[PDB]
Amino acid sequence: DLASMLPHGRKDAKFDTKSRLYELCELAELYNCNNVLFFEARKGKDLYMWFSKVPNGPTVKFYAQNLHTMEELHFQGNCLKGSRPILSFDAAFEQEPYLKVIKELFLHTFGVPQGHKKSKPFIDHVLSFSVADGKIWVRNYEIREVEKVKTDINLIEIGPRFVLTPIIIQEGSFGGPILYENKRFISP
Amino acid sequence: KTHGLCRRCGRRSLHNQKKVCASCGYPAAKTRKYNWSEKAKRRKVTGTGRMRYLSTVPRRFKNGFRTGVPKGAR
Amino acid sequence: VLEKTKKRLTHFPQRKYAVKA
Amino acid sequence: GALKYLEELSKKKQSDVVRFLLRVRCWEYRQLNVIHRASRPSRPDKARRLGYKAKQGYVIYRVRVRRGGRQLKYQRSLRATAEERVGRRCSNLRVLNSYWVNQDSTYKYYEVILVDPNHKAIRRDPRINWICNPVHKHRECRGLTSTGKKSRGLNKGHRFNKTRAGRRKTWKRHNTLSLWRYR
Amino acid sequence: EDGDQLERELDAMYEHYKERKASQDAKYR
Amino acid sequence: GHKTTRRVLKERPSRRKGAQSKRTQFVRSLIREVAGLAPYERRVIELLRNGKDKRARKFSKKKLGTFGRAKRKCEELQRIIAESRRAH
Amino acid sequence: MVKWPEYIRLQRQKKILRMRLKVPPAIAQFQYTLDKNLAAQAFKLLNKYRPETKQEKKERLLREATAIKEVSKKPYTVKYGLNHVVGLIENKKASLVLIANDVDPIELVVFLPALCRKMGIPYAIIKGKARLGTLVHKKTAAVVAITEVRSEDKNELAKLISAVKEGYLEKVEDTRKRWGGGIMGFKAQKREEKRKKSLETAIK
Amino acid sequence: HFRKHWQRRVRCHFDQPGKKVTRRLARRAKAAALAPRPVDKLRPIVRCPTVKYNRRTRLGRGFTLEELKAAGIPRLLAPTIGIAVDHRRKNLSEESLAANVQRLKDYKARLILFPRK
Amino acid sequence: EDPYPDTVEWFTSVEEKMPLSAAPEPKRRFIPSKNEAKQIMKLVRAIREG
Amino acid sequence: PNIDIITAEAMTLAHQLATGEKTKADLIDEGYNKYAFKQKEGLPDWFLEDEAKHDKPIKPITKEAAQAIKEKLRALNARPIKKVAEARARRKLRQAKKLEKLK
Amino acid sequence: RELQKRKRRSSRPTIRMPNRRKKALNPAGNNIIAKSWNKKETLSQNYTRFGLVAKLGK
RNA sequence: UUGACCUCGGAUCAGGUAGGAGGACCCGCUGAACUUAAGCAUAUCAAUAAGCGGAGGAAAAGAAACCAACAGGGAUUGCCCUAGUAACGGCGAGUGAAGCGGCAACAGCUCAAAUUUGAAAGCUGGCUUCGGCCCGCGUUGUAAUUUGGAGAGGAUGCUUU
RNA sequence: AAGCUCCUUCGACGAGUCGAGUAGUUUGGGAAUGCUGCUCAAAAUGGGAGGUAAAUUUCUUCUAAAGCUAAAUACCGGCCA
Ligand SMILES: [Zn+2]
Repeated sequence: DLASMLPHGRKDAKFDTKSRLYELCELAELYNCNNVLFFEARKGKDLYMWFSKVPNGPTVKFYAQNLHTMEELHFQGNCLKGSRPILSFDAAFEQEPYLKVIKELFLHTFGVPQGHKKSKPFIDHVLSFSVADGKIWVRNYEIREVEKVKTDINLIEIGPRFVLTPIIIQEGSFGGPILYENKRFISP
Repeated sequence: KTHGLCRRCGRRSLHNQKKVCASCGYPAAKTRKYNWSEKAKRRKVTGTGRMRYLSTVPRRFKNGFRTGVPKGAR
Repeated sequence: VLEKTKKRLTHFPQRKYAVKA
Repeated sequence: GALKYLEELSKKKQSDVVRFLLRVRCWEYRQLNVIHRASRPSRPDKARRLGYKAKQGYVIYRVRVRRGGRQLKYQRSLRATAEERVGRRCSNLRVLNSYWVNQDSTYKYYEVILVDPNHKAIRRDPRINWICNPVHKHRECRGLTSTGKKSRGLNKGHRFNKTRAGRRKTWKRHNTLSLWRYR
Repeated sequence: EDGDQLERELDAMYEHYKERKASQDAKYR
Repeated sequence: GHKTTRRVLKERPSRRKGAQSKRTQFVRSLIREVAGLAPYERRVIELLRNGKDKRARKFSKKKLGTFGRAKRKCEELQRIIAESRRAH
Repeated sequence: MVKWPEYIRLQRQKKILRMRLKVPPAIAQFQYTLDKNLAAQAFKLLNKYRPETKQEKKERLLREATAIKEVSKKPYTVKYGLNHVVGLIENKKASLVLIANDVDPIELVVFLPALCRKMGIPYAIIKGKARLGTLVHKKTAAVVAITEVRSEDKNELAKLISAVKEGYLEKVEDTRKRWGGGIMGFKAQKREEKRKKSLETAIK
Repeated sequence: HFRKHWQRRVRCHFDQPGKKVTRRLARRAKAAALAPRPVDKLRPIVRCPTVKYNRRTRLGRGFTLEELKAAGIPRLLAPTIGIAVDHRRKNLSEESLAANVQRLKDYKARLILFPRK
Repeated sequence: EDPYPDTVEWFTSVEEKMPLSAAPEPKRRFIPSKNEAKQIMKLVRAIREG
Repeated sequence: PNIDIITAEAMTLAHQLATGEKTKADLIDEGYNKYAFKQKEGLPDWFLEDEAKHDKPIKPITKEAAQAIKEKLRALNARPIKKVAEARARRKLRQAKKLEKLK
Repeated sequence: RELQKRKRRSSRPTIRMPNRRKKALNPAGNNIIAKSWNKKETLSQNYTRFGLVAKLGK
């Protein structure tokens, strides 16, 4: 679902957990990518998502839970594949300094640059991020236009729901000094 | 008549066109039998005949399949 | 038997022993 | 130590030397019969690690099997069908093991090791005369060869629960009602 | 030496084998 | 857990399964000269000589199936180029 | 026209295929073989060090047994056996190695010229595993080596080494790295010309 | 839970006293072949793996090579005098080594070994 | 391209000056044969027994 | 030289290349396979014809590739008005005899 | 079943199997255990009288 | 010209072996439907019945590319509980294990990868006056040594046939 | 002939097989539970399976692709009781 969102995204196969974490940077250089979205799974049940700028930038590790994909027949919403979204952020994203780092990594990963040849020319969906608990809740919505009674916008949920729990923020690419630690994370 | 005398099972069940016995399958090396008929199996199983050799094996097992002649025999 | 088996039985055979109560 | 060099050469099956030899031998085997006898193994390193000796009683047979499918999938490998056809051809011998030799777009090729259980050299020699015992009649028919053990899932671990100690045996033990005298 | 004369005859039987096998059908004749 | 005094064990010869044999590495290098190169290894050799190192690793993953296998295969083939220009 | 048997046709087809096919250089080097003189001079030394037959070994065991009932130097002998010679080459004990050129699985000896060159041992590809097979008292022998000789003919072994490594190894230094085959005759050249003529209008 | 054919797969254990007699005669048979020797081999004392059973202890398969050497029992002699040997198990602590060495010593004190032929 | 390139000897061009095996040699390669003496003593028993 | 796509499998490679599914780089890279670097120049006809019968690579074809081949190789008088008319008349008559037999 | 009926009709003798066992139940020979073994006693009862142990396990 | 080796043949050649039966239990292959879900199509019946091949008094499995996270266990098999639990199914009809633990019984081993190279030391025949005579197989490898909780080789001193 | 000991010497371990992709079947078991076919096709301080948010894949435990082996287990048939 998330790869269909990103026209500037390239899907990549199973990565060896016995490898080193900075070999992702050598991998992304090969595919000529400055962002890595890493889906790391533990015990065949848990999911961890990594966002990183590849050579030198920051890296954040989340714990992903409460996953609901597009194939679930209770969403009733659909949008163009590759269209440029409107990114809805929260006020807490601009107050906390660690949430400011996460917001910029979210703006790079889900950006869909302006003149991209694989993108779509019209706007019909909004990707939302919200800090309610000590976690980040991610929702998609469809911009549906309704004629005004003598036009207005209604939102219909399209796609993936997942809650991200911020575990750590690194200064290096996939390893380095620790700038933020959760210290409240209860692991599965 | 569509059936003649078979030469393996003795029944008048050898087809005169296919030349195959409908009871045992004579040109086949294996004797015909099926598991959906226990009645047909018990009609041709061991013990339905004379047992020329298989009736003599258990006595020779009892004495250890021995050879020779008892000592002092004329 | 193999001659490697025969050598092991020649020098380390099964012994006769008892355990007191 | 020529056989260690031969082992590394068979690792590189796509190299110039091996692909040339496997080409000219695939044509040669197609000019011959589907099942025929080889005087010597074409892969002497592989046969020797599988239990071949240059003794009277050991023979090598070459066999083709038509590759592909029946969308139904056969539960035994093409190596198993190769072993059963050689064993039917040589009914007096015992199938010990078999190995891949060549592969075409129509046929897979195997070489089967056979042991004569009535040859005096085999019978007097321990570490091979277990095959003379009547419990080893037609091992390839009952899945006791190397490819048979892989197909029946006879491996230790939590990933082979249904297939250790027999699939039908383990299913039967789990589906009988056990009633004791004092219930 | 270069097997030219042996190659002449080997191709001759191969052509003869192909024409004989293909002529077993009445359509090809 | 429980406080039990630890003891150090003998190095297991099965733990030495990680091969360091000088003779086997000799045999592998000598056979590689004798056997030659696979058709796909020639594509990797040509791409490494032309400088397209990124294309070589992408192609070798698509032939082998793993980043670890693609990384090693380009590393053995890189040293073949290094030792070939030394002999030449 | 008359029909050949299958086995006659099959081995004659293989003879043609050896000439026409371009073989890799490890296979190609086994085509080049030392001449009549150097073969005959090598067997003049190897026949002096022939391993003893089963009959005269039993006589020597019987003679030394009869003397005991009523002091020997180390035996010097042509070394044979593939796993034996490969161990001698790797341990740098073989002074001269003679390899057969018609081993039916050719992989058994395909590495031996490269192994002798890396180890520095002079080697020569002989013509015939039967002629090597009759030097030892066997039927075939894939490889034959000399480790040490007696004091009388250390000079003749060294002359034969200088003969082989200069009268055989220098000619194959030119052509052992290149592919063999391609001995296309008159009929094959006409058949290739007919092929390329057909692919000039419309490749299908 | 009778959706299958349970009537053709049902085992009744009426041979419970019969198999007890068979097992006791099998124990008597190996006491006749090995007349002064015990009918069982000596087995080590091990700790149960999981945290539920750490506090309890039980008999293991065979004695380790290291605890066999510290007690003075050679390797190739231990199966001949009725001691089970496990080459897979490891000591990993001095507590498991000391308990088995003392157990092997107590077996040595109570042992009568006959002088070969 | 060159469909049949020549072999570049990158490994065999450097000559190895030492044996591969650093294992010691046994005494039996330096002394008379123990197997030979056993077959001789077997023959001595046969001539002595006739 | 004229390149004529007759086989359905070459049509399948053409449908893949002409659409944005397989690039020029992917076709060149995947041509380095086990069927590559095999000579066919001076080889005898009995050797080569045995190989061509038994070395056809097994890669699937698509139904649209096969549909393009039959409509490319259809003759100009394959389906005229006369033959389509008698074919429909033959099929109608065949149903009439069945109704006569069921009568 | 039909073979069992064939024996009842036939005038062939029933081959009675003597009760032979693969393994003996009492010690034999001329040694201290075989002379002091009691057939009517059990394994534990005999080893009590001998003063030895029978089972080394739990 | 003669003689070797390789491949392939012939013989009512010398000596052997396979087929069929039985199939209660055992090892594989192939493989339904009725039924239930008050109908039925996923599912269930069922990895069953029918069909095909192959053994024995048992067969099979079997000495960890195992379980585990421990203060650790220690080849395989079977019983008791684990447990209608985990896990998977519109999270329906439902399907459904395993580790630990308590017992029964316990037994460990054989090769390939190393050159005997100061001595193919190995073995099939068949002629015997029964002790030893030849014909061969085999160096493209038959004996001895070694089989990774190991081992080799030297040295060393006791201990075993 | 054999067991141990010591060491300024050595210590070889199974490939169209693992693995990736796909189709079918199967399982309580898409970390695909196992199996089979097709395409591509490996490694040597290596490989496999696990534990772990703990800061980087740290730690734990085993060596697959060769082979043999009694007992405890089953039994509507065989020789009997
Ligand atoms: Zn009949």
